Amino acid sequence: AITTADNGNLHTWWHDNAVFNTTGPTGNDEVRRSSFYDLQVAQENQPDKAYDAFTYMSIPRSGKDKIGYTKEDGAEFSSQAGLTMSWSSFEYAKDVWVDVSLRTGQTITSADQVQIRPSSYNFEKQLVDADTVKIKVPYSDAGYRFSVEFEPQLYTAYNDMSGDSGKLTTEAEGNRAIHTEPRNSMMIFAEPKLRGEQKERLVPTEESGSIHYPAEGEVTNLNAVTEEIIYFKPGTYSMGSDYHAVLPPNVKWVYLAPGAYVKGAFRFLHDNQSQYKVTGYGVLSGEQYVYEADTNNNYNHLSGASNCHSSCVKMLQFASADAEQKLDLQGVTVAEPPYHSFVVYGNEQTFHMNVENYKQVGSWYWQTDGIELYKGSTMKNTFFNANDDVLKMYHSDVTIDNTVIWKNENGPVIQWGWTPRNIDNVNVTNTTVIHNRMYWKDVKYNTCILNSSSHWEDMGSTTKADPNTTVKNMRFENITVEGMTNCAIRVYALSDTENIHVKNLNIDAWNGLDWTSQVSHLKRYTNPAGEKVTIGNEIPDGNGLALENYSVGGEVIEKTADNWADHQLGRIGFDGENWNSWNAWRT
Repeated sequence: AITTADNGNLHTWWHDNAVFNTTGPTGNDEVRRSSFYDLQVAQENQPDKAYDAFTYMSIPRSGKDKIGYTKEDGAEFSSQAGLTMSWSSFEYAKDVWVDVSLRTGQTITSADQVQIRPSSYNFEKQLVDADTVKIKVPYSDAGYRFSVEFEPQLYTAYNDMSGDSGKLTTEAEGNRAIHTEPRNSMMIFAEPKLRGEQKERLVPTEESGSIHYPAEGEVTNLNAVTEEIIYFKPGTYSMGSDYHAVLPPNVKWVYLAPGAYVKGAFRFLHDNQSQYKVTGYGVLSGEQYVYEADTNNNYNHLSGASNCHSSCVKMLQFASADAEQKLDLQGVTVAEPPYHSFVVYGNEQTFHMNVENYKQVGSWYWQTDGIELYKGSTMKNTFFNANDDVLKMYHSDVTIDNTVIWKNENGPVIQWGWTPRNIDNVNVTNTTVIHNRMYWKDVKYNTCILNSSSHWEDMGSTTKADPNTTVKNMRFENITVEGMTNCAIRVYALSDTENIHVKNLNIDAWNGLDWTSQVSHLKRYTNPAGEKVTIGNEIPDGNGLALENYSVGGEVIEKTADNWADHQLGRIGFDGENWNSWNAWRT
């Protein structure tokens, strides 16, 4: 018998319309339940009172065939290898014991056969029996988002080395290891219970404004709501494959309660509010939308153009007026996006975001970009699964802390390239890339942990830079990369570039590709007239690219230690002309 919690210290929930389905799209009124894991939670001093918490599951393309296209969409390997991503959310206010049970019939011999990533979370684990581990999750006001990895679920992705770039395969023989991870992943989002002033800010009441409460089922009428707040109670809601909510000017807040599951997407078309909010510990899933679902094409797949950068369905979209505005984006899990997760158009300097306890899961397709934080924004305590640029660092005065990342195949983790940019004062701390499948045999411009990709208009051109733009004063401190990866950093500088600091980029291992495919780059591009951008002087001015405590396999890479070059452990193949614009040293 399912028993959920709803007390002051613990909140869990269920979906009575849950279904097991590993093969195809669920019904409009159904929620996909994990076939592979069951989870229960108890307050640590009440270990006998364990409550069920639902475990959701996303599968590549929702198991759909490609409708309206045959080209690659980026979900080929994940679909063919049978990858899935399960996740369970709950609210807690006090240390808990979480029981995680594997449903497959596979067994484990010890709690050591269940690994937690981030590995820095040295949670106490106890083996209850041969399919169940108990994990002690301490309370933090940030909560914890982490992966639970049963050894029998691990597989290794290999690059078959075919053609120019290779292709991923689960076949080992004669191929190159790329990364080892659970085939059926299991994320736990242990989120802080909201009280006091935080609850008042993040959970609407009837005192917050007029509220529209959608009924469970089809929700295709949201464009004409007249209330200020749309509040989704626990339950399941469906926008369909051919509609997303384009919200009227009165709506300032969308709230997804814990236990709400909304299939759909939201666009705040109007720019008239001083404060926008999208909050709550519910789920917003794009599972019903086709890859590159184009609003110019009746929501069918993109037809008759090069891109749909501004017309394909986004999970969340806002408009920024010249006036100063704020958005609180909190709590929600964005699942199975058909395109980019998040965008703001308008005045990109006057839309200040406060993002926290936000998650993106099931990012199987290419172009499932993570978040772009606009000028003067902060983000903390998040989880991103993405199959494109994960952290789009395109704006000044941006601060990020405590990001757990499950990277897929395509794009880098951190991106600041693609166009010349003017950026100052960026700080990104405590990033853990727990997995990645970055695999390319050829030396691509848009990959590695950190990246300034070449220009989107022509990635092979070296004349697309602008020396009259400057990217400067960006600090990345603590980037923990677990398992194998492909490369550390590739900067194709499209702007003058100054005082970039990467501290404690710690990589467990390189993958099985040739070392030439693992190279890190630092190159100065020109404008069409031939004027080169400049990289600041690092030796001795400290105004170039600083790699402080960059390590591989625990060994710090040092310019003075003979372990830095392209054929050495550090894999650094920076242009010789830029020698005095970088340093690698041990503190």
